[PDB]
Amino acid sequence: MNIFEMLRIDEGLRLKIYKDTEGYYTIGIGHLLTKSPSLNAAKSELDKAIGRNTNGVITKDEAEKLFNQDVDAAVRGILRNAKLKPVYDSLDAVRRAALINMVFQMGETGVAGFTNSLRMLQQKRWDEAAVNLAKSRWYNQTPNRAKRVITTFRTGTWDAYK
Ligand SMILES: [Cl-]
Ligand SMILES: [Cl-]
Repeated sequence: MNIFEMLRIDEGLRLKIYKDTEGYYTIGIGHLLTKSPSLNAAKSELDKAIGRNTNGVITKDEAEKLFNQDVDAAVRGILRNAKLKPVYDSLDAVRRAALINMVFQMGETGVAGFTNSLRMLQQKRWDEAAVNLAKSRWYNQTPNRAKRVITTFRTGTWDAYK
């Protein structure tokens, strides 16, 4: 298992514009297009992202290409973030995947807001961090995905995904 396969399980793949769990216009492998309510503002962003007139539909390749950029951006955002970097550096390879996952879903800013959990992860207090992470809108809104991520942090294995 690796970050790509992990995120592909959590986000799925859709080749036509869809709405995410929060109601936003998305496409491919969890690629957020816009927070705007307009399907037209969504199609525009999409065409801008792909470099062609897409009429709201893309190919598998196009999806995977967006996905590669997004994982890359996720990692680079963590490494450029003063709050995130130290956490990431302190973690083992599996747990690093767990943090990238959170970043991919919620953005650097949001994750960076989990101050207390971050401090617990850095200290390697797994059980305590898992408990703190669960007290969040995140866990309440997407409980199955949150539990999988949380279990990855607690355990340091890919069990939740196997
Ligand atoms: Cl983009
Ligand atoms: Cl969920």
